[PDB]
Amino acid sequence: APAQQKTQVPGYYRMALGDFEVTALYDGYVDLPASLLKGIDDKDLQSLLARMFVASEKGVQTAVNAYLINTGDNLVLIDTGAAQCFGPTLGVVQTNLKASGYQPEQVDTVLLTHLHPDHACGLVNADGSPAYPNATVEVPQAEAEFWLDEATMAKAPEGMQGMFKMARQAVAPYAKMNKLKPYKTEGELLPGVSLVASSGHTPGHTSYLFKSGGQSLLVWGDILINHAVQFAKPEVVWEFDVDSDQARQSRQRILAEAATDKLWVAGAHLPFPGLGHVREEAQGYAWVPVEFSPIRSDRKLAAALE
Amino acid sequence: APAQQKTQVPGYYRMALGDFEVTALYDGYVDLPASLLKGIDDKDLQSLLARMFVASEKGVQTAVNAYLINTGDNLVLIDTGAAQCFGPTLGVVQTNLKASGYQPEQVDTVLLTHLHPDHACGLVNADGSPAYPNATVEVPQAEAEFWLDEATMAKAPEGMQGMFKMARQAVAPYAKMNKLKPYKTEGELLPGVSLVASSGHTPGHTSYLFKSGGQSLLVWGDILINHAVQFAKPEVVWEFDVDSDQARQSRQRILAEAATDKLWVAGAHLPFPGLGHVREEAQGYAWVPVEFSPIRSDRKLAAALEH
Ligand SMILES: [Zn+2]
Ligand SMILES: [Zn+2]
Ligand SMILES: [Zn+2]
Ligand SMILES: [Zn+2]
Repeated sequence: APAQQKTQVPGYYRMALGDFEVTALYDGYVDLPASLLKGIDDKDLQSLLARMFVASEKGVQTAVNAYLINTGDNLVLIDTGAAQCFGPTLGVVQTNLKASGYQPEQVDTVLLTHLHPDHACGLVNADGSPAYPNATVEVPQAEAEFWLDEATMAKAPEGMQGMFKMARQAVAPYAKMNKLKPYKTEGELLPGVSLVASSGHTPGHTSYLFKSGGQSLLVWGDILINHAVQFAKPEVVWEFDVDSDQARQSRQRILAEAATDKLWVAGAHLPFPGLGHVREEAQGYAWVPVEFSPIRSDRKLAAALE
Repeated sequence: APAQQKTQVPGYYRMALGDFEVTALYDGYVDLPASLLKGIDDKDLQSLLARMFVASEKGVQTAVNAYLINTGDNLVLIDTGAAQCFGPTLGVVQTNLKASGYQPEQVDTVLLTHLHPDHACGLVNADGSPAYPNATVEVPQAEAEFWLDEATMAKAPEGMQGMFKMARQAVAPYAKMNKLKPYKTEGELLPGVSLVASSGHTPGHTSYLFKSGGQSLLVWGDILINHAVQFAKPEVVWEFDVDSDQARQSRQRILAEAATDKLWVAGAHLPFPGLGHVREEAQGYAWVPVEFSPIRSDRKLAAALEH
């Protein structure tokens, strides 16, 4: 037989949301120890992982996703992956953006759910230049007043200090060209996009709601880190939630609303493309991923059946 | 904003199975009516579809998948898609095989789960030439004795005879160059592949079990058509099962075995890439799709070195 090709399909996936075009972008993966980075029983944890056929031991392989949304008026990127801040298994968001047929120069707006390295570090090329040189970076103010504050980094423990530095470094090239905007709760950023506060995981963690043609998409950030356990058991928390209790409360609220409104979700650490719906179950919730499809423009003729 | 790109990512997806390289190939989709093709209450049906966020009305959009497995000894393609036999929403298997980095000339074996047009028509190019010119086509004997038999075709319902013609046309160019091989329930065809009989959907319907490095993949064909209802209720039948009773039994058996032995499944009408596992639920079963991942060579090397 001939040589095995090996290479994986590129990490982009296209979906229509009304008139908006969504392109999910894969940053890569990180192996995360199931151990702690948790809040429940070891027997229950392994049982929940096994039923989703998720290997732990060597860690739970976890996706990192970003979302590119073309509304017609704006080309907006929601989160940016990790570049090389978390090692060589990540940082492929910009290459998947290009593979998907876009150019980073076309991005006019970057929305950050929060300033963790796996969301912000992709803002910057390896050589220090801004990855999206024409974009304005919108960061939640609470998120900015936390990670970008000098004393706060100093009164912080060593194992957390690097994340402060990476945040400062991710955002710096945009601050220097006056392209950094910390925003407050008021004023809806772009036509068709509104804010959904979801603090806890970080102090200003924010989810973004896109609406077009009667359809809704919540690009929710890090509401949840492990789909196999935290949908069934939302009470389970993550070691690196800055405030795990508040993060838990945001998740419980967002989970309930998403389930009852039946809106689309785009989740940064849900299996790529990270697009789908939340369904309420007997005890907790379940994740229902999109089924792979070309864009159904022909079906878009619900428009003539009005 | 610039113009929207609109185009979808190519329909191929790579997975490792032991030393084997699996490439799932998308053929496209077909909208199938939820009704008619079923065996339970309308209301219960819509409820099962709705809990998986599947729209019926305008019909259930259904994927058609084929599977390319590089065993090291062989490049074997399991099923081939529909070509243009079912219209322009299908027939993309070969272009996806090319996007995945292979060329159709490299395929030495084509395994067919059954001779339905969405599985066998991809065998022939638009010009009439064989799509896989160097390949031997392996078809289960019971499948050939049914679909390729003239008398059987003659006495068959008007609505079915098109499938008979399509089957014959699909297999014709390979039969001409003596590259058409009907095989019996016995004999193993290639190293690493075993037979799992699963008749019912058609009389010779056959599922293929690939085994490497302690891991197993069942390229199962059409034992199941709608993931949202037939995992949870496998007794629900499909209108085009030639023998629906027998199809139920094969489905029940195959699901039970897949769940207990934790086989990977490659499923022709499951949402692309159609790769994943079957889990036992309180009522019936559930489909657990593979998570998108590059091949973990590091993990595979580590496992081999440790023991
Ligand atoms: Zn985070
Ligand atoms: Zn994150
Ligand atoms: Zn069939
Ligand atoms: Zn079929």
